[PDB]
Amino acid sequence: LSSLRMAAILDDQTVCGRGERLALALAREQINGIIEVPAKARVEVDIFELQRDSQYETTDTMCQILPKGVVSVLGPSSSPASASTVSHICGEKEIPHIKVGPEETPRLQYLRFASVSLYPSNEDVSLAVSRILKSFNYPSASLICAKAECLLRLEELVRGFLISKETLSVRMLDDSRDPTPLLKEIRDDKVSTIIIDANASISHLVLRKASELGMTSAFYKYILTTMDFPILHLDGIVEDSSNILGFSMFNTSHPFYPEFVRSLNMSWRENCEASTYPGPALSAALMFDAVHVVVSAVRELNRSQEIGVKPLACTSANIWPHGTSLMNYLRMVEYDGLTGRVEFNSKGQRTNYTLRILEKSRQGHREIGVWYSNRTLAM
Amino acid sequence: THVLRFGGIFEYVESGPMGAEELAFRFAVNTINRNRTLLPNTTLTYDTQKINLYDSFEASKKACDQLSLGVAAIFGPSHSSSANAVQSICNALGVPHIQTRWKHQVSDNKDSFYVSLYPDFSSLSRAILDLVQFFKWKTVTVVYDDSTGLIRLQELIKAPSRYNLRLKIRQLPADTKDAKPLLKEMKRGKEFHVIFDCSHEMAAGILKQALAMGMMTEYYHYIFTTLDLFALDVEPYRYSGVNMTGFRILNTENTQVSSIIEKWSMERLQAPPKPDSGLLDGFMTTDAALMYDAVHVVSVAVQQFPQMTVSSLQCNRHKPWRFGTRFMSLIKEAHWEGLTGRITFNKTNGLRTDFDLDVISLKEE
Amino acid sequence: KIRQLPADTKDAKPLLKEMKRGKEFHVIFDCSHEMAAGILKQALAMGMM
Repeated sequence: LSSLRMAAILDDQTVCGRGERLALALAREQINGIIEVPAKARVEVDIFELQRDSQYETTDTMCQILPKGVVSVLGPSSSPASASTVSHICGEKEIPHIKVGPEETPRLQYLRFASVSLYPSNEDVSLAVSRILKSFNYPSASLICAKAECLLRLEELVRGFLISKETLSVRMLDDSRDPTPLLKEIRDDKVSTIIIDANASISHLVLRKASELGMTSAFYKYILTTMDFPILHLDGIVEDSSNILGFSMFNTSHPFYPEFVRSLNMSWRENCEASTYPGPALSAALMFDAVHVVVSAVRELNRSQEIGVKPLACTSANIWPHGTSLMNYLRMVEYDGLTGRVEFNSKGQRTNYTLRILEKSRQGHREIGVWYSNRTLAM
Repeated sequence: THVLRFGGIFEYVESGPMGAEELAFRFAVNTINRNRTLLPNTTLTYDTQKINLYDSFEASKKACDQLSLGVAAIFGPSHSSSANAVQSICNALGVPHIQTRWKHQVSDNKDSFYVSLYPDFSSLSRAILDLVQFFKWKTVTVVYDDSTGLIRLQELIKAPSRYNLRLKIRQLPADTKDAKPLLKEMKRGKEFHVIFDCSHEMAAGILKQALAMGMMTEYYHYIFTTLDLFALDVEPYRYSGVNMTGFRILNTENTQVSSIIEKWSMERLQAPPKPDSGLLDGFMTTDAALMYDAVHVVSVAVQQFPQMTVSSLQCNRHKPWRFGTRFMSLIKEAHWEGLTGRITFNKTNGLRTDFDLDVISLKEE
Repeated sequence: KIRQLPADTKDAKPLLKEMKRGKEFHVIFDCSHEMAAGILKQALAMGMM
C-alpha cells in the first residue's frame, strides 16, 4: 500500500553475532536512500528477535507478526526447526517466506510450498561435493557428519557411492564432541579426503584436533562444506601443504561488498572485540540480498496490480489476497547482489547460483574456481 | 467419579470415518474402561480431533483447543511435521505427549515431555545389523522410501566403516508404487541381498513387482524393517524359496494378545483391504497395536497417580502444567507388558529402545 | 528326460519341484493351452519363471 512493510525473524543475538539486524537495517537504509522518481512506497523492515529454536515460540511470534500486515517473513536464519513452522504458517496464509537458512527437514514436495530459499539447496551442495570428488578422481573418502542431519543434508552425495571403506564411509561425531578417535580411524584406513560437515565452530574443532593428530599435511584433502567458509580463520592449522577447501557464495566484486563488510566491521567491535572479527558470515548477506529480492518482486506486483495488506489474524483464516501472485512474481525475480545471482526455479529453490570455491592459504583465500549451478564445475 | 480426558489428534483418512489408529484409540479407551483392574475409581473421556495431512498450523491450533479444554495427554499424530508441532506446544505447556509412529527427532530439540512408543530406529537398525552379520552378507543394498530420511538408517550407514560391508543405497520411486526401473537396475547389478525399509503398503507392492521381474527366486534374500511383515500375505511366493526375513514385534503367541487381536478384527472396526494389493485382512497392524498399548501405559501411570486432575490451559498465556513433571516421570517409569512386548523407556530421552523382537522368516509353509 | 504331467490334477507343484531340483532348465511342454496357462501360473509361483 503506502509502505511495503515486511517482517524479519532473527534467531541471531544482537551482540557479536552474524549481525543480521545490522545487515537488514543497512539494506533498508540503502533502498529507502536510493531516491527514485516518482517517490515510491517506502521500505520498512520490522524486526523480531526470537529466543529459542522452539516451534511454540515461533507460532507466538508469527501471531505477533501477521497483524502488522507484512509482505514477507525473512528468516529465520539458523533455526531449522523453527523454519518449518514459519513456512507452514505462511503457506497457510498465502504470504511468501523468503527462507535464508538451509532446510534440514525432509521437506516433502507435496507439502504446501510457497517458500523461496535464497540458501543453496541441499541437493545442490551435495552435487558440488560430488563433482569436486569427481575432480579428485574419487579417492576413498570419509564423511564426518556433525549431527545426523548431515545425512539428510548431504543425501544425494551418499546415495551416489558404494558405501564402504574403499569409496565412502560415514563417521559421525559422538556425543563427546571429541573427533580424535575418528581421525585415528581415518588415518588407519588410509583415507585421503575427509569431507567435514558441521557448523563453523565444530569445523574448527575437527581441524585443530586434526592438525595436532598430525593430519593436516600434504596428503590430506579436506572438502569442508560448511558454507560459512569465509569466516573461518585458521592459525596453526593452515600450511601451504594443507589442502582445506570450502565453498563461499559472496560476489566480493559487487560494489557494496567492501562497504558492507566495513559496516559489519564497525558494529562488531562496538558490541564486542573480544575476538577479532572474522568477516561477514553468510546469513548477513543472504538477508541483505533477500530484502532486495522481496522489495523488487513486490515493487513489480505493485505496478501491474495494486496490493493491499490486511490485518491478518492467525485465528481467522483470512488469506492475504494477492499472495500466490506475489509468489509467481518472486519466482521470476533476478537480483545480482552480495550473494551472487539470485534467480529461482519453479520448485521455489535457487538456480544459476555460483558457489565460488576457496582453497585456503596461510593467510586466507585462493579462489580455485567456481562450481556453477547448471554448467557444473567450470573450475 | 473422577473424569480424566485424553486428547487425540489424528489424521483425515479416506479409508473411512475412523482411521486405524483412531479406531484403536476409541476402542482402547472403551476397553480400558470396561476392565475393572485398571482405573477403577476414574474413567476416560477422549476428545479426538482430526486434521488434514501435513497441517502443522492446524495441528497446533487443535492442540491449543484441546489443552484449552483441559487434557492430561495428547496422543497422535503420525506425520512427522504435525508430530513435532504438537510436541513443542506440549513441552512448553507441560502436558505429556505420547506419540506412536516414529518421527524424526531434531537433534537440537531439547524437549522432554514426550514419550515415543515405536521401537526406535537406531536400535532397530542395530538389530538389522546383527542380522546381516548372521547371514554373513558382504554386499547389501538398502532401498528407502524418500518420505523417510536415511536418518532412521543411520546405524546402517555408519555400519560399513566398522565391518567389511559394501553397502549401496537406492531410492524407491516415491511418487509411484511401480519400481520396475529400480528393480531392473538392482537385478542387472546382481544386488542379491536387499534391506527394504518402507511401510508395508509399499512392501506389498515392491514384493509383487519383484515376482513379475523374476527377482523372487531362491537366490535373493530380502530383509524388511517393516514391523508389519507378518500381516503381509506371502502365499503368492511361499514356494518360490525367496528367503525374506523381517522383524516382528507383536506378541501373537500370547493368548491375551491373540484374543485382543481377534476382538479388534472381528468387530469389523478395520476397513477391508482389497486383494489387488496382496495385503491381508483381520490384522491389527503395528501402528494401531502400539496405540492400544499407548493408551494403557499412560493409563497405568494415571492409575498410579491419584490426585492429578486436568486443568484448562491457554497457549502462551498460561504456565507449564502444574503437574507435568510429576505425571511425565510416572509415564517414563512404567513397565507394562503390553501387546507389543514390554513397554519401558530409555530414561534419557524418553524414547523406547528396550523391546523384545521376534525375527520372522519365510519358511515354505 | 520325460516327465508326465499330473493326470490327477493341474497342481503340478511336485513335478515342478523335481524339475527345479534336478537343475532341468530347458523344458519342452506338450499340453493343450489351458493346461499351458495353468502350468505357467504354477511355474511362476514356484520361482521357475
